[PDB]
Amino acid sequence: ATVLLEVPFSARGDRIPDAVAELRTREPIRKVRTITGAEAWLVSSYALCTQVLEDRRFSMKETAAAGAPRLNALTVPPEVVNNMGNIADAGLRKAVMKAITPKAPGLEQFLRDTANSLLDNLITEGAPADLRNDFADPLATALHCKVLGIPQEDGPKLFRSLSIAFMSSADPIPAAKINWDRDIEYMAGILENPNITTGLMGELSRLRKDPAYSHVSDELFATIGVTFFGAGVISTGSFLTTALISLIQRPQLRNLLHEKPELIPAGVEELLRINLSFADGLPRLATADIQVGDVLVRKGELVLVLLEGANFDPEHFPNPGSIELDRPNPTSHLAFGRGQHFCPGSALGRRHAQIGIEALLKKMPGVDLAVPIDQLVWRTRFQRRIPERLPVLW
Ligand code: HEM
Ligand SMILES: Cc1cc(O)ccc1C[C@@H]1NC(=O)[C@H](Cc2ccc(O)cc2)NC1=O
Repeated sequence: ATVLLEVPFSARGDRIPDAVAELRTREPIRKVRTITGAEAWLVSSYALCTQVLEDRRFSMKETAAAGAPRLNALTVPPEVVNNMGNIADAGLRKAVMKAITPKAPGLEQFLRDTANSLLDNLITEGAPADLRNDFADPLATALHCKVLGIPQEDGPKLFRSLSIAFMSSADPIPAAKINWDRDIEYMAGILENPNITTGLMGELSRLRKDPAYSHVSDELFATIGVTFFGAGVISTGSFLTTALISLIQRPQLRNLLHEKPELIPAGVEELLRINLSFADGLPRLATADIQVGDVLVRKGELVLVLLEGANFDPEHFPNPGSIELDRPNPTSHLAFGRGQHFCPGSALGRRHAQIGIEALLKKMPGVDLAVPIDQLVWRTRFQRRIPERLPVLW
């Protein structure tokens, strides 16, 4: 006698389980059990993943409803699941999206300077170096302090909330509320701090005192800062970390991008496509009865959109495990989602990874793992897949 298939399948972020391909072929939508004990529909083909993400009747905000089947416990207030919707309703979407583009004057130069300084420090200390804790994550943190307009020295403390904030837990997490409340208090103080005049928080601080926004809540302004810092830092840091592994595992790609750095954007796009940083499918709750493939999903049921299901689907990306810089459909992957909730930080995430990789390949052309790849320790019960340390030599 066998139990219902459990998700997630593996916390390892360096390879996709052979099981995903068998599942996509045989049952591209099928029932699974989540860590909470709830049942859910796991969707694993490109066609069905796109269908779900483009149909707003599969709702993100409704996943936070009391009594719904859950992928994991909330680590944020329930109203925060609707964060982008609240931003839009407050009239703040254009201003927020403008503040988080990589086009702001000096931002890209700051990123390059920061990456080079981090790498110089590692070279001075000598191999082995930890490219997650001493490169990718500090680069992500520095970037988001700059984007938010907050002091660089405040980055590390905000960062240390994230190993709990992005847990994927069966049960509520007491530490998540402690850190959330503290970080909200911090951002509320930032909005009242007259020295904060640049970046996203500088812009929100101005709009907060503009008569057109006088009824927008101080809670929402603070929440934007906390959530954009957290989502951005965890997403860019984790993506860059696992992209570096994928590059290290491919010496000839590493050498091609070192020799022809103009190919780095196309390389980053393929690294995004094959990336396994999202540890769970994207959750949606059905608000109606909806046919998805051979399954009639019923109102109130949980659907999980498996990004690597779509992104390794050979019907859409032939030879899907191979990084090919000349695909005809290179940005059509789902690494940033699709539809209503498409990632607002997609351009910034691309530039973070492009600049980080360019800098690493220039400073450490001989970069290689300093331990056998099986020795990487993969974080469990987390919303991202990441190795606890990434030891390299060069
Ligand atoms: C490579 C880096 C990144 C990746 C791979 C990534 C991935 C994603 C994905 C897949 C979603 C869709 C989630 C869903 O539909 O359920 C998403 C949404 C989001 N991302 Fe990103 N992201 C990245 C960088 C960033 C950055 C830099 C920020 C902000 C600074 C950010 C903020 C957000 C926010 C706020 C949402 C929710 C948007 C909404 O609900 O409409 N992300 N991200
Ligand atoms: C737990 C948390 C702590 C934070 O500090 C910020 C945001 C999350 C939520 C978590 N993060 C994500 O990257 C995606 C996409 C997403 C949804 C809503 C959102 O506001 C931002 C992003 N979904 C999530 O459920």
